[PDB]
Amino acid sequence: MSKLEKFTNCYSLSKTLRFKAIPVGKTQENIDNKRLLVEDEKRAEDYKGVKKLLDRYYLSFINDVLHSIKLKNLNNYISLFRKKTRTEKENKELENLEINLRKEIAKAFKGNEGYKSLFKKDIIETILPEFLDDKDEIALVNSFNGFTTAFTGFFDNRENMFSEEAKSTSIAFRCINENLTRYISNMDIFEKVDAIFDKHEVQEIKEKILNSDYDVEDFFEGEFFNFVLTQEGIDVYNAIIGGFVTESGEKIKGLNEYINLYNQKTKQKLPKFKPLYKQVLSDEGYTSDEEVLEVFRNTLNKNSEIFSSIKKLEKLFKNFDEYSSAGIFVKNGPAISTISKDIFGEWNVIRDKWNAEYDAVVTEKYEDDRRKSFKKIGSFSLEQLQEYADADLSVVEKLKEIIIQKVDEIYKVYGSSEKLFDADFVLEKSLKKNDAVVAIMKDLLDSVKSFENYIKAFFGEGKETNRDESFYGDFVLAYDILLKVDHIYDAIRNYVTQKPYSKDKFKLYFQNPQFMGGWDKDKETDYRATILRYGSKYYLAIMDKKYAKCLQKIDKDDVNGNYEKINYKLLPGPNKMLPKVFFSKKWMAYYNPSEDIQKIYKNGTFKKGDMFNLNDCHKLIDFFKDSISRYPKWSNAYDFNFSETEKYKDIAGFYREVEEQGYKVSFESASKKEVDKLVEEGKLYMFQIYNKDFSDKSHGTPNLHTMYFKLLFDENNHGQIRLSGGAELFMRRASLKKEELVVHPANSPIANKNPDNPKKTTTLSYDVYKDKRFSEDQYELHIPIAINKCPKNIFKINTEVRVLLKHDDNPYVIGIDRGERNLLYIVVVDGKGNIVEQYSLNEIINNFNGIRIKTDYHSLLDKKEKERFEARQNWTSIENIKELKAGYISQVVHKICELVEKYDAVIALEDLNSGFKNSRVKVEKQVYQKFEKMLIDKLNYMVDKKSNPCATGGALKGYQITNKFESFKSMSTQNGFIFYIPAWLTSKIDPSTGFVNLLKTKYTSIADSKKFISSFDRIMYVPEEDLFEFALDYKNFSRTDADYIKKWKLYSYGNRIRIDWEEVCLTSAYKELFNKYGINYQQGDIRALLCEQSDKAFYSSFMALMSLMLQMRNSITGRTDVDFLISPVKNSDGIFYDSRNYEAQENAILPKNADANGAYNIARKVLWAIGQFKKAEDEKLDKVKIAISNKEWLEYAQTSVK
RNA sequence: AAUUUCUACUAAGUGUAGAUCGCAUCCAGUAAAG
DNA sequence: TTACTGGATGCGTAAAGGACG
DNA sequence: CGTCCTTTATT
Ligand SMILES: [Mg+2]
Repeated sequence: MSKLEKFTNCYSLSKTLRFKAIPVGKTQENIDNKRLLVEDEKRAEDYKGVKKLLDRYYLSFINDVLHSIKLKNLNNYISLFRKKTRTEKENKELENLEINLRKEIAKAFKGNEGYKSLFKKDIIETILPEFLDDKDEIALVNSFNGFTTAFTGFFDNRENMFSEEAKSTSIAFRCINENLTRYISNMDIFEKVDAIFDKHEVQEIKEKILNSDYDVEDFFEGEFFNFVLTQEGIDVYNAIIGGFVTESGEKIKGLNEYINLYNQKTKQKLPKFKPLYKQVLSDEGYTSDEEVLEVFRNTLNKNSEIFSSIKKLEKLFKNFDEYSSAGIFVKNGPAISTISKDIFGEWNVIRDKWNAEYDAVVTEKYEDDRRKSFKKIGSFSLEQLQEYADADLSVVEKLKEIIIQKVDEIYKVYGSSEKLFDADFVLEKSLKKNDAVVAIMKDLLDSVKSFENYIKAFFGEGKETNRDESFYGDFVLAYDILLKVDHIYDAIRNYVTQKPYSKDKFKLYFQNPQFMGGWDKDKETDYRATILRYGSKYYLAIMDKKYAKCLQKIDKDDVNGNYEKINYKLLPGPNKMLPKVFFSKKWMAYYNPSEDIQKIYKNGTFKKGDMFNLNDCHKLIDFFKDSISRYPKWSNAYDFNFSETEKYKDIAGFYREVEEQGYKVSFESASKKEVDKLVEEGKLYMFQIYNKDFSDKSHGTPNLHTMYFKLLFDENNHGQIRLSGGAELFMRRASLKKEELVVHPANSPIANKNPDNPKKTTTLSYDVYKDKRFSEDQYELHIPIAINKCPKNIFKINTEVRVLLKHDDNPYVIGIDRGERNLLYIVVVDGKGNIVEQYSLNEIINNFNGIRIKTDYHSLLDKKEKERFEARQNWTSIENIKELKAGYISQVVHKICELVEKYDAVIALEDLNSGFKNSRVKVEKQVYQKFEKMLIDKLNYMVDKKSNPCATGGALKGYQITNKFESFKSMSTQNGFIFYIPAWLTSKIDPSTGFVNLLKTKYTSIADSKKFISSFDRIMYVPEEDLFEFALDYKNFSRTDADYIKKWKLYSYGNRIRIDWEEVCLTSAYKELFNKYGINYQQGDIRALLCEQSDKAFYSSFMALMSLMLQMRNSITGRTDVDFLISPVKNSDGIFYDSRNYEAQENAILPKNADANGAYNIARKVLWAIGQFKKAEDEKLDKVKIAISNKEWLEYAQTSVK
C-alpha cells in the first residue's frame, strides 16, 4: 500500500536529449574539403527567406477564398447567440451552428483544386515562380527543387490555418469564435448608442472612409459579416471605429471617438466598440556595441526630438497656473498613491479626503461596495485634488516644483553624460566590459524614463468632461514623442543583460531534405544516419551522398574489433500505417480484399460510433492479421503475438497491440577496420555522441539525460523509453575568441567561492578557461525520445489521487511556503496535523559519496543584493539575481522529490492566481510561477537517479503524479499530487488555537475609539496573573463573519516589537498609559473608565497598544534571529503559544517561527480537503470542491486543534 | 572556473550537485491595493 | 510604477509512389 | 531498371 507506486505507466510524453557531437578521424577534414558547413549555413539563411515569400502566396490565397465566401447560418446564429436564457439544449444548438460556420470556411479552403497543391512539392517548383514577379526571388525559390521534403515542418504550421477546429491557429476560429463574437458585441453596443452619431457625422465617414460604397449602418447588420472576414474588410470596420486618415491626410473622426466626447461632455458612461482582430497572416534587438551606441546618441542627444519634447513639457508645466485646474485630470491607480505622497507627504490622505465625503458601521458587503465604487472612478481633477488640499496649500504649485525638479535632474545627468554625445567619441571597450559607459547610459535613460512615467499620470483616460484642450494640445504633442524612450530603454537593457556567448546555430542536412528523419533499418539508406557503439562510447555515423550504401556492405570481423551497429525497426502509428500498406495500389492488387472489407473501411463501420458494428470491425482485424502474415517485412521484424480476435472491444484494441509490438532495437557487429576506412576515405562521417559523463575522467553520478540515453539501448528497457525519429544536427559557430577567454593559469592557486567549503583554494596542473565551450565551433545533436508510449495504467489522475487520499489512513502532506527570512520553508505533516519535519530550504545540501557540502542560497542572494546596491542597481546584477534564483529552484525541485518519495506525501502549494504577494518574500511571484511549473514538469516522470532503473521510481519506472502542464492560470485547484491553496490567514494565525486578529485597531476618532472599547464584553486587570484580560464576542464587531468560535479572551501577555523599532512589554505599557490619565485599572471592569476619559492622546495610545497586542507576528528587519510569533490567547491548557518555545527544540510539534507557520498552515488546508474526501462517496470524489473559503478555514483551524 | 544546456560550484583534479522538450508556427495583451 | 512572455498549434515516420537518367 | 525525392496513411 503506497500511494506513489500506483502512478506508473499512465501516459506517454516526449522528451529531447542533447549532446555534443565530436568529429572522429578525418571527418572534419572531409567535411571542410566538401564545404558542407558553408552550404548549410547559407541554406539556413535562404530557407528563412523562402518562408517569407511562401507566406506571401499563402496570404494572397486566403483573400481569394475569404472574399468569395458567404456564411449560411449567420442570422439564425446571431439571434441564438444573443439569448441570455438558453436551455442546455439551445447551448448545444449554438455549438452546432458555430461548428458548421467554421466548417463552411474550412471546406471553402480545402474544396479548391489549389488547396492540395500548396503543401505538396508543386508550390516551390511551379506555383510560386509564376506568382512572383522578381527575378531574384524566383531564383531563391528555384534553389530548393529536390529539397521540398525539408519544408514539411513549415507546411504543417500552415495547414493549421485551414483547420475547422476551435484552435488558436485556425482561420475559421479567428473568424467565428473571435471576430464574430466581437462583431455581435458591437451590434449590441451600436443599437444603444446609434442616435448620438450626428447626421453630418455619419455622412463624413461614408465619403472619407467608406468611399461611398457602403453605409456605416450596414457594418452593424448581422448579414453583413461576410465583408469583414478579409483583412481588407477588417481594416475598414476598424477604421470606422478608430478613425481614418485619407490620402490628403485630413483627420476623419471615428464612432468610438464621438462616443468619447458625448459621455465625457455629459459626464455619462456609454459603451465603446471593440475593434476586430487582424486576420491570421497579415502584418528585433540590437546586434553590436556600435549599433547600441548609435541609437543612444541619435535618440537622446541635446537636439533629438525626445530632448525637444522635454523642453516643451518644461515650458508647459512652468505655466501650470495658467490652466484650468478643473480640466486637468490624474488617472486613477498607482499614480494616485504616488502623487498623494508627493505633495502632502502621505499616501492615503487623498484616500481620506474622498473617504471624507463617502464616510458608521461596516458590513463588508457595504465595505466592498465601499472599496469597489472607489475603484470604479477613472480619475480626479486638480480641482478635486485641491478640494482635498487643506487651505494655505496649493496643489498645482507644489506639483509644479516636483515636475520641474524632475526635468532639472535630467539636465544635470545630461552634463555628466555629455562626452557620450560627442561626434568624436569612440568606444574603448565592449559595453559589458565597460561598466562605466553602461552606467552613464543607464543613469540618463532612468532619469528620462522616470520623468516620462510620472508625467503619464496626467491623462484621466478621458472619456472626460470638458478637458483643458489648451493644456492637452501641447501636452499630447510632446508626450507622444517622449513615449519613444520606452522602446529604447527595453532594447538597450536586453542587450546589456545578454550573455557574452551566442547560442546561434544552424541545421545540418548533409544534402538530404529528409536527413536523419528516422532510424528504421530499411530507411537507413534514405536517411543516411545511424548509431554505432564501441564499449561505452556512442557514435552518429553519416553516409556521404555518393556512398549511401557503404555501411550496408560491411560484415562482422571475427578477428579484429567490431563496432555495434544499431538495428532499429519501428512500425509507427499502426492505425495510420496498417491501412495504407494494405489498401495501397501495390498491395490491394496483390491481396484481393472482399467487398465487405473495403466497404467496412469506406463505410467506417469498424470505427467506434453509431456506425460501429463489432463484427464488422472484427472482420477488419482478421484481414489485417492475415495480411501481416503475408507482409513479411513486418511479420519477420516483430515477433507478433496478437490477442485472439473475438476479445477485442474496438479497432483501437487491435492497433494498440500492433503499436507496442511494432518496436525493436538490437545491435549488429561491424568490422571496426572497414568502418574506420570508410571514415578515412570520406565515405562516412563519424561524431562521438558526447556529454561530460562519457569522459574517461568522469566519475560519480551522471546526468539524468545520460541515463535516459543509455537506457534506450539497455535490454532491461522494454518499450518504456523508445528512441524516436526526428533527430536534428546543428552547427553552433564559436562566439568567443580563445585569446579573450578568462584563464586561471595552471599551477597557480584559484580561490574557491563557497564560504562553507573548508578548502579555500585549489591548484591544478592544467589551464581552465571561462566559457571554453563557446570558443570553438560545436556540433550538437538533438535526439527525441518517447516515454511510456503504450501506457497501461489508464485512469484520471486527480480522481485516483482523491480515492487513495480518502482511503489512505495517515495522509502525509508536504507544505511549501515563501518566507521573508527564508527563500522556501518546508513543513511535513501527518494525517492529523502533527508536524513530522520542519526546516528552511535556505541551504541546499549536496551529496557526493559520503561527503556533504552545503550552499547557503540565502547568503548568495544577500551578497548579490549588496552587489546590486553598489553600482546603483545595475542592469546585470538584476539578471544575475534572476538567474541565481532560477538555478536555486532547480535544486529545490529535487528536495521536494525526495520528500514525496520518503513520506508517500501530497504537496501543498500557494494558489498564485488568487493570493496577494507581500513582496517581503525574497522569491517573487514570477520566480515562484516558474518553480510550480518545473514541479509539474518533473512530476510527469519523477525519477531518482540513484535508484536502480528497473525499480518503481527509477529511470524505467518513473512516477506520474501530475498531468502535463497547461498554463499558469491552470495552476489552480489540484494537479494530481499537487494542490494549490490561497495563502490567506496562513502566517498571522495562532497554530495552537486557530485565533486570528479580525479587529480594526486603526485610530480614526475619539467617538470611534469609544464604540471600540464598549464593544468588548469586559476589560479588567487580573491580579493573580499580572495580565489585562479583554473578553470579546466577535459578533459585536464588524467584518468578523469568518471566525467560528466567536468568543475569545485576549491577554496582554509577553512582549511585542513596535515599528525604527522598540520592544514593548504589554502589561506594563497598559499600566503606564492608564497611570498617565488617572485610570484605576484594578477596579474590576474598567470599560466605563476608559470611555469616560476625554483626551484624544489617550485613545491613540490605547488603540496602538491594542494593535501591538493583536500583532502576533514580530520581527526586526536585518535581525534574522527575531521572527517570533506569540498569541494573546490561551489554549486548552491555559498556555500562550510562543514560537520561541519551539524554535529552541530540535523536533518541535508546532511551528518554530512565522515562516514555518505558513508552511504548516498551507499543509493543513490540504488536510481539510482530504477531510472533505472522507465525507463523499467513491463515485462523487470528482464532484468534491477543493477550494477552501476563509470561513471553512477558520472553522477547521479552530476545531481541529482540540 | 570546465558543462548538451542552465544554476551553484571546484566537489581532491580536464571535473562535482541538481535540473534539462527539442524543433518549427501562429495569436496575443494583461495585470496587479495588509 | 508594473514586469508581459504567455498561449496554443503541430512533428518527433515507414513505406507507398513517382520522377528522372 | 535503380536511385533519389516525394506523399501518404491517420483509433
Ligand atoms: Mg555529474
